Amino acid sequence: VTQSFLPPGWEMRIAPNGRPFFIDHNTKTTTWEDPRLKF
Repeated sequence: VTQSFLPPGWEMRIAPNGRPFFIDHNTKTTTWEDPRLKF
C-alpha cells in the first residue's frame, strides 16, 4: 500500500486526450515525461 511520490512541488494530472501529464510548480512548467522514470 506504499505510494510512489513525485518530487516536491510536482503533481500528476490526466489531460483530456487521456495522457498523464506532470506539473512542476517549482519552475511553473509542464511535461509529458514522468520524473519517476528519471530517478
